[PDB]
Amino acid sequence: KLARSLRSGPSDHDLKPNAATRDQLNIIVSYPPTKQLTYEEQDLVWKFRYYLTNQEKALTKFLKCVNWDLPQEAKQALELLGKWKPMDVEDSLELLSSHYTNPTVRRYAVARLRQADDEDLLMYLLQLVQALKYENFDDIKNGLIDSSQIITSPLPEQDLCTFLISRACKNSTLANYLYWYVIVECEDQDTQQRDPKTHEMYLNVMRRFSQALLKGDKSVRVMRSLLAAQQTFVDRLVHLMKAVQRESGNRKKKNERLQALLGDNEKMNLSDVELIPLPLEPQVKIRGIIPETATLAKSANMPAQLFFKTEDGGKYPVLFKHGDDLRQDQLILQIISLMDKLLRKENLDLKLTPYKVLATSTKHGFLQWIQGSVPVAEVLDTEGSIQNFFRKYAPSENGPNGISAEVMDTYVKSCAGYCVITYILGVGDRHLDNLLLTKTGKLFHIDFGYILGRDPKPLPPPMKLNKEMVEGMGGTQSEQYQEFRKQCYTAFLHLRRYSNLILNLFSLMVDANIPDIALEPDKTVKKVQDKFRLDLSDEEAVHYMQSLIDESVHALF
Ligand SMILES: C[C@H](CN1CCOCC1)Oc1ccc2c(c1)Cc1cccc(-c3cc(=O)cc(N4CCOCC4)o3)c1S2
Repeated sequence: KLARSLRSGPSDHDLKPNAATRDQLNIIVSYPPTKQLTYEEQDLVWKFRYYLTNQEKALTKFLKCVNWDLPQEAKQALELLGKWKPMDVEDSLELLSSHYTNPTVRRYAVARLRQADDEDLLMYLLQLVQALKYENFDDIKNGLIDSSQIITSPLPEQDLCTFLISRACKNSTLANYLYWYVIVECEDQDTQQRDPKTHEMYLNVMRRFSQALLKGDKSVRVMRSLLAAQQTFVDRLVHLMKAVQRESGNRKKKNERLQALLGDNEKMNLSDVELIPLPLEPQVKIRGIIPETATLAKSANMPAQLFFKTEDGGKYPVLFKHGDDLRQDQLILQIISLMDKLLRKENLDLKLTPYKVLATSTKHGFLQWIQGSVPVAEVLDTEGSIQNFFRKYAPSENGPNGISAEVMDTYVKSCAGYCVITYILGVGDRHLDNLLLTKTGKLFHIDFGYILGRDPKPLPPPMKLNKEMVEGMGGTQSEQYQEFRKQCYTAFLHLRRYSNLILNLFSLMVDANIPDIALEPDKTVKKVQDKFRLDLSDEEAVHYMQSLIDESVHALF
């Protein structure tokens, strides 16, 4: 009941803990970021605050122990904040969560992020746009309406908002994602209905972003008109989808309405435009859609498969979905993209396919089409087995089961990567139509409708493996199966080392209207944390991951 600062003031700047207390502190400081500290642990961290200033990891624990309402305590806390060994860029993300409200703490977080490369920011931007919900809305407003018409209707100590707009003005890729991430937050009907002040803050972000662009030099002013061109392109694509959906008849009559409307550029302006960034991948500039190859994909939703002509004379296939919230897929593909990058940083390239996903609204968006990919179901239906498929398309005399050594190496690696990633992310509703293969050996998952332990069945296997994948490698007695097990436990150990970053990213998503998070927001981070088995040592994690694989594979046969 007596304030921590009253039970220990600045007089004991010289406290050093004994051997036992150091071991207790090292355990508290190593906790996952959203594990609740007991009052006793918070007292212990407060007590040895001056000692803990030498541990950058300890600062996030320390700031959660402060009574920010007690002026003298906040004063002492902010003095220590200044003295603290500066935390890592990755680790600052935690201070932009809902659990920190102190403006000096939130400004210190942004000052740490400022040290990051644009490559890193892009990897965290989906979550930094969520983090705006925890900023000071009044300060956002003081920086200075249909959100989709802001960018198209030009008039004739940083906080998070100021920082994101400043970095976006210098980097066209960052600008592109910032634009589309904020548009989707503005179009969110639940935010509009349940949280009008939050909707208003996101409108204010977009109006500030527009004004910063209109104030910039020639290059920066052109960025605005390129965002405007993408916005009006997507608006036309949506108009076109509504027309094709409003057509009575069958896939063939619908496909002719699609090709006809794409074919009329004076009407729709979709087949022949000045180079615009592809919203899905803005590094790729597009000349327009090829009308005569456009068709509806064979599914219930009937997304348009569209081929974009690129500035370098390539074709970039996408799906455009209308009447579908892509945000859950967008988050999972962004996290797989991050996991893939962390594995490559540690020199493990597991030949993953983090294909691009962008919501252009809560109701429509793009997915990258991986050209030459086929569902495993189709590989089975046509060639009987994965090994038959690989023998037909990548044969090798002196190679495993007569298959190219490079293709089998790619297959083993990608099977391992996806078995560990789909296990960590608790991906459900796995079957041979949402498992895809390429002729280069790449296996990958699509359609992330069930995540974080959800499944159509109540007790799904924790490891998402099937008989056909293992027979693909040449069964349980092959060198390839051994190499698969080794790559699984290696990948698991590497991702555990980034558990602080991955759990902080999910922490920043608990207020996003992503269905499988919205179900149980307060339980979301813990469901990811448990999969890392952070109660186990590295050696025990290896044995645990081998049990999971052995038990899953034993049951399959
Ligand atoms: C059997 C065909 C043969 N091809 C067709 C195209 O011309 C060349 C011959 O091949 C496929 C390949 C993949 C898929 C389908 C069919 C069905 C399908 C139908 C509707 C939607 C999806 C779907 C949903 C999704 O969420 C993410 C993704 N992909 C992302 C990764 O790249 C592949 C597509 O696809 C998919 S998945």
